[PDB]
Amino acid sequence: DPPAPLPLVIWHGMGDSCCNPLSMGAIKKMVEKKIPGIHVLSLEIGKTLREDVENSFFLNVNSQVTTVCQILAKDPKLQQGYNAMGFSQGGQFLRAVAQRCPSPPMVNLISVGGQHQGVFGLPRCPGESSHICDFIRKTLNAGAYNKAIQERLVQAEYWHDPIREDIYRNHSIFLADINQERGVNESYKKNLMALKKFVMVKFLNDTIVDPVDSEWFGFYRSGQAKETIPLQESTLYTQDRLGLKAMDKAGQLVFLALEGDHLQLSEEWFYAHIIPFLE
Ligand SMILES: *[C@H]1O[C@H](CO)[C@@H](O[C@@H]2O[C@H](CO)[C@@H](O)[C@H](O)[C@H]2NC(C)=O)[C@H](O)[C@H]1NC(C)=O
Ligand SMILES: *[C@H]1O[C@H](CO)[C@@H](O)[C@H](O)[C@H]1NC(C)=O
Ligand SMILES: *[C@H]1O[C@H](CO)[C@@H](O)[C@H](O)[C@H]1NC(C)=O
Repeated sequence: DPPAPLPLVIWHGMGDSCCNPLSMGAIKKMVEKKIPGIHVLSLEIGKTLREDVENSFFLNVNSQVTTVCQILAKDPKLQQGYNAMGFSQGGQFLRAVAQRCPSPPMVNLISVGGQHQGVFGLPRCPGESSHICDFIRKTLNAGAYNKAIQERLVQAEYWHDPIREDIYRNHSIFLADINQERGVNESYKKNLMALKKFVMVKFLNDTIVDPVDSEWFGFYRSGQAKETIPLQESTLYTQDRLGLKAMDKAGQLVFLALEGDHLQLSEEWFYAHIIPFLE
């Protein structure tokens, strides 16, 4: 029957598209090889690869989501449930879909290098040993939350300032929302717990995502930008505002980690660790 082959929904990262033979096109190919007959839907946000790639930089994420929710709803092969896999920012995005639109029901969710607590630093510009790097990021929180900037810059929508965190909570239009920052969204929690498995992949030697901990839902300790604490030690988990504590107890959260920089993995590893979560 069609059950066994649960469809897979893919969402590419920043700067990439749905159908590039080298990256997303190659993933879709591998999956199909090991799981004969599987329906794979690789999201394309926009009518052209042209606007797909740019919308990943310049299109309101809250809009991208409702739009994706609409696509999934008109695909008949997904009404009995589907699995989902997001690369880089696509991780948080698919997570947003899970909390915002429970129908069709997402089943397992694989986050490949996603930033679930956002970011606070620029790619390969560690603020520990550079006045410039540290300067810049700290001199952006001053604007990243302007309504005009938030509604036009995708990256700004998941920029998370640990220092002046009060402004991040009250002004971020995406991350703050799906992370229950303003107030606990009851459906959000119920919808996230409805997932069966939430796999979080983390690239140990990552130099693009600052902090790397964000890949496992961790982040810098409040008030500063030097040290970081894990998910288990954050209030989001302490008060279980999202249901991650209940999921963790029930074995719904899986944490994988490997060596390499951002989105750097081999076929071997993929076939070994990810394939099992799709079939
Ligand atoms: C590549 O980098 C990663 C992370 O930067 C290394 O993994 C661990 O990183 C932590 C923190 O830097 C160290 O305390 C551990 O000792 C590292 N693991 C081990 C076993 O050494 C990883 O080791 C680095 N290896 C490569 C590919 O250069
Ligand atoms: C954000 O909104 C809250 C609402 O309770 C308000 O108390 C707080 O002062 C605001 N934070 C800032 C500094 O924007
Ligand atoms: C989730 O929380 C409740 C539903 O139980 C509702 O007040 C809130 O608007 C929901 N969030 C959204 C916008 O889906």
